[PDB]
Amino acid sequence: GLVSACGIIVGNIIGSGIFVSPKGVLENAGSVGLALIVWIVTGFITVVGALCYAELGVTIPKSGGDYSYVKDIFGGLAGFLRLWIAVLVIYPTNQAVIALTFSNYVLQPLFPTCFPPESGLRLLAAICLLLLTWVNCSSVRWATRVQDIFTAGKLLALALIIIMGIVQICKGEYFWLEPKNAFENFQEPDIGLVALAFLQGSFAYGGWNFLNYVTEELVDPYKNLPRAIFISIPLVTFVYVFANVAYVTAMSPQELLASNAVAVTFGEKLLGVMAWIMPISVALSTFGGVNGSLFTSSRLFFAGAREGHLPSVLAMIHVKRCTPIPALLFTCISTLLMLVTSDMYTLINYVGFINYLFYGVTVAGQIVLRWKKPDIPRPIKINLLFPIIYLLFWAFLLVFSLWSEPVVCGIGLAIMLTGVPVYFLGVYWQHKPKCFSDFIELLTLVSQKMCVVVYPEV
Amino acid sequence: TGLSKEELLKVAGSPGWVRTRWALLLLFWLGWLGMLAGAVVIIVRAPRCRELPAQKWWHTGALYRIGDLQAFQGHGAGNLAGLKGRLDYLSSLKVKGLVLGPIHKNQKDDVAQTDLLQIDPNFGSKEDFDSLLQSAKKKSIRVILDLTPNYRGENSWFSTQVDTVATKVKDALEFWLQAGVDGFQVRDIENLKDASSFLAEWQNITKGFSEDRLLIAGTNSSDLQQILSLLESNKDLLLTSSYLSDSGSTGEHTKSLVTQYLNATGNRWCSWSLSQARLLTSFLPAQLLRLYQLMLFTLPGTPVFSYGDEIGLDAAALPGQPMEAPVMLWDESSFPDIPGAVSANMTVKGQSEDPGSLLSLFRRLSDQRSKERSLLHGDFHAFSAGPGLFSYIRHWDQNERFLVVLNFGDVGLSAGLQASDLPASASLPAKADLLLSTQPGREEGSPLELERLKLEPHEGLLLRFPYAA
Ligand SMILES: CCCCCCCCCCCCCCCCCC(=O)OC[C@H](COP(=O)(O)O)OC(=O)CCCCCCCCCCCCCCCCC
Ligand SMILES: CCCCCCCCCCCCCCCCCC(=O)OC[C@H](COP(=O)(O)O)OC(=O)CCCCCCCCCCCCCCCCC
Ligand SMILES: *[C@@H]1O[C@H](CO)[C@@H](O[C@@H]2O[C@H](CO)[C@@H](O)[C@H](O)[C@H]2NC(C)=O)[C@H](O)[C@H]1NC(C)=O
Ligand SMILES: *[C@@H]1O[C@H](CO)[C@@H](O[C@@H]2O[C@H](CO)[C@@H](O)[C@H](O)[C@H]2NC(C)=O)[C@H](O)[C@H]1NC(C)=O
Ligand SMILES: *[C@@H]1O[C@H](CO)[C@@H](O[C@@H]2O[C@H](CO)[C@@H](O)[C@H](O)[C@H]2NC(C)=O)[C@H](O)[C@H]1NC(C)=O
Ligand SMILES: *[C@@H]1O[C@H](CO)[C@@H](O[C@@H]2O[C@H](CO)[C@@H](O)[C@H](O)[C@H]2NC(C)=O)[C@H](O)[C@H]1NC(C)=O
Ligand SMILES: CC(C)C[C@H](N)C(=O)O
Repeated sequence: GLVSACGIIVGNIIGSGIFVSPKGVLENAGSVGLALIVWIVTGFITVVGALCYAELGVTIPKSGGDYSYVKDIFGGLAGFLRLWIAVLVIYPTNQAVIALTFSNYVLQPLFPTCFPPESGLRLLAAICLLLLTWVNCSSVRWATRVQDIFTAGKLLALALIIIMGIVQICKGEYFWLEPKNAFENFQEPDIGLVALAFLQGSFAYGGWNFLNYVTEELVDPYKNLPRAIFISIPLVTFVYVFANVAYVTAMSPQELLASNAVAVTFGEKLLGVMAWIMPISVALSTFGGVNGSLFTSSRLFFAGAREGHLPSVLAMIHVKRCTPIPALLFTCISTLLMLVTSDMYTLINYVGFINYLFYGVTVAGQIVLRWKKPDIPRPIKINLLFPIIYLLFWAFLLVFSLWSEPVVCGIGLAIMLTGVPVYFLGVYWQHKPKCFSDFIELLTLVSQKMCVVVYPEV
Repeated sequence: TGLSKEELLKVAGSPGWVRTRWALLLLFWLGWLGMLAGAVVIIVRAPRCRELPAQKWWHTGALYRIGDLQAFQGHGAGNLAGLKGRLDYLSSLKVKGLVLGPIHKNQKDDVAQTDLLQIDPNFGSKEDFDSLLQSAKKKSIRVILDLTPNYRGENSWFSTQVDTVATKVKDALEFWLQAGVDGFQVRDIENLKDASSFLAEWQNITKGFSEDRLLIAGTNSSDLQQILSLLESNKDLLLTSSYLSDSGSTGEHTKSLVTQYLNATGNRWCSWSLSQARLLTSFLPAQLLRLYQLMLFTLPGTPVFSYGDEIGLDAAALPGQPMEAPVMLWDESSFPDIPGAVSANMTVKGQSEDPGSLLSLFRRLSDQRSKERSLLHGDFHAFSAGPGLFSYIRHWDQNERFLVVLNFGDVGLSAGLQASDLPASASLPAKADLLLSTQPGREEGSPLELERLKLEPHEGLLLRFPYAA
């Protein structure tokens, strides 16, 4: 029971983050040895943050994850803003970054030293996104059986980086890593640029918040769920460290920052056959990152529509194949908007700041559920000094990210404050405007006939 | 809410909606192939990457000649063993070559007692020579040993005979290459008969051993035709001459002196130097001394410096010094002959913390010569400017360009750069980011316009601008 549940958490955290972040976690920390401190502290903060979610999952047993926890504490307005950001900012931009990774990795063997066309990178990332939406709008059994072929792509690519890293350790190729003297670089970067490298290391650790409340099938929890956090997450940290020391044995740190795809500059070295096998296996890895992000994006349209928010033309399923078409067409249009624009490293920053702003609301909400309302049955109880270490690291990271990038972090707070007036015309309205309430009846019936979608039975 | 009914929908849906539901799936699928065919057209219409040339180790960085070992370290530790401790300072300079002086027990104009295979006992032996070659390889620093046979007599190359001493060097080429040296140098080859014929025979044995071995030859002739007579048969030969050792008090004298060498040699890989065994404070005053370090690090070729050129060591400043080998000013205890004679800004220790010193400008130019791709093997294109000054552009395929403006005059001359006969691949924009300057008084990182660029006397500045469409 425990050993099969640990592999569920490992396979859901490890994704396409180890192929993109390395370059942003280094260009920010300066040193090589300081960048490996970021990969261990981020793996420790994610353990602490996931034990505060495992206590809220058995205190208030809910479906929806972190969206339902902010509706039991700070119930009306703060729960809607968790939903508002997660369908406009979180899920559209997590999908646009993995799609831009796919076009960067298949266009590195062509143009190996110069720049590929920037209009052909966007066009190739819109082809990957529009194809997997068609795979998801039809036939829910197809996208489940094709995501096992994408899983073997990520495992074949990661097994080649690790065992080729220990070959060069069994050589004299440990010049930058093992010697502990190449630890000097640009120091005029602030503490505020060290806080930007924690945003980009945490992109590779994403998928821990909406994860461990589904592992219900797990046997006797209340003892097997907190034990699975202590095993599966520090093994992801061991893989992310061992794959980062293997990157600097194959190239210099000035050579890594010049590359657009690090795993294939790794493959242009160290053999002559892996100039072919590295862009194949990583592009297969990014197909499963986008396909896996289109399953779970529709689960939050389900939970929002049965609560009063998020109108009922969403969370509808087709009559023959139980697939939500208007919830998949909504998360695909907003991904195409966050594509033909922004950069790619700026986007990571953009999503990493607004993730941590709501990682701290539910963890502080776990503290006020001990002051307000004690004497409720808690089977899992963590020490009270455990979410304070998270909230101290939370406050030192949001105040130093606004100081570093004010225009990337300030436009993310503008979308959240846009959710405040639309909540009051949306939920807190008296239902007298029949001249506009029948426009919802007109749009729902047309969308219910242009596809053959219908509301579910619950 | 607005829910109809699973059973109510299928009797009101699709009377003629079944035809407009197929007209959107076909229009989706035709727009997905017109998107896929539109991305193959853009990709194959992209130009290409330009192929990177096969760079050797002396193409990437600068060389550092150490003529006298006793004067580079002080007499208290003057040996080959004491040189091993100074490899950390030379790694801070980011130099790649270690052209260290001849150590092969010359006996003052005696051909019969000059063995180029045996080290003089005042430097060490083969036991600590091999220790220097191994510890320098760890820091990626190559050792070049020079084999001028009569290096302590009045005339080199043993003027009483010609080919006994020529076969003396030929046995020493194959012996020191077995021990693992990475190059050779011969100086004063104007005192040779059949000089252009012996350099081709010696470069055979050097390149026949390996392609990563170098041979340097030095003259003192400052005229163009005597240099080209030595380089008409040899091509992979670094030739350090006194060609740039004139005054250059006007800017177009040095501009015409550089662009005539590259035009006559066909833009091959050359060496840039003021002399063959002499420092920069000769031939130059102290106010043109930072202007020449910016030029030698931004010209196409390999820059070769003597020891004491990064701190501006003047041999005529302290009295009682031989001008061929002055002492290196490491600390204030480095010249204990006359007490209190050297200052703190005249020293390695004091200039290492000063951010406006000559050693700080040397380290700030040596790191960008060694990592920027359009300075490693970029093209060169000089253009015209005002009355006297030198301006040129280094550019590679799609990397970031560089622009150097050097004022050799004495008044506050405006630049007046025109971009007329520059190639359209790397023409200059309206604004360029400043990278450094030789004199303080400019804010570094500022986009400043190139239309109105007024320049100070003895001022040289380095700009950079990206590849634009
Ligand atoms: C250059 C193009 C830029 C990209 C813009 C694309 C914008 C469209 C949003 C992306 C969504 C694409 C996924 C479509 C998936 C097909 C639905 C499906 O799964 O079929 C099973 C399903 C089969 O059901 P049955 O045949 O009734 O049994 O199809 C349907 O029932 C729904 C059919 C209509 C729904 C829309 C079909 C696609 C519309 C896109 C048309 C594109 C041009 C429209 C103008 C917009 C401007 C570009
Ligand atoms: C034809 C095929 C299409 C397939 C289907 C696609 C349909 C996607 C529809 C997109 C829906 C997303 C917008 C819904 C907004 C949520 C609001 C809500 O809670 O509604 C519940 C509310 C209650 O629904 P009930 O469950 O039916 O009671 O329903 C609505 O009121 C929907 C309309 C919201 C009216 C407020 C204004 C709309 C906001 C959009 C403007 C965005 C920028 C705002 C500018 C700021 C300055 C003001
Ligand atoms: C060495 O250089 C010579 C000429 O530059 C090359 O040709 C040799 O010339 C000598 C006499 O000058 C002959 O004895 C040899 O037989 C020639 N070699 C041949 C014909 O292969 C010679 O190729 C050069 N050697 C190397 C290793 O590059
Ligand atoms: C290079 O150094 C020599 C050494 O003094 C200069 O003088 C030449 O010396 C040799 C023999 O010592 C004579 O055969 C030449 O005739 C001398 N040259 C002249 C012009 O008189 C020589 O001038 C130096 N070269 C330059 C260009 O300064
Ligand atoms: C120096 O480069 C220029 C072109 O960059 C060439 O000079 C030409 O030389 C011929 C030979 O007398 C003249 O007829 C032309 O008028 C010159 N053109 C220019 C633009 O100067 C040549 O490649 C090089 N010079 C020489 C003498 O070879
Ligand atoms: C080190 O700094 C001193 C000043 O502290 C320099 O001495 C000055 O030199 C200039 C021209 O050489 C004179 O006009 C000044 O009068 C000198 N001032 C003093 C106080 O001596 C000295 O030149 C500097 N050394 C180097 C190598 O630049
Ligand atoms: C989606 C991202 C926030 C993190 C994801 N789990 C990855 O490894 O790439």
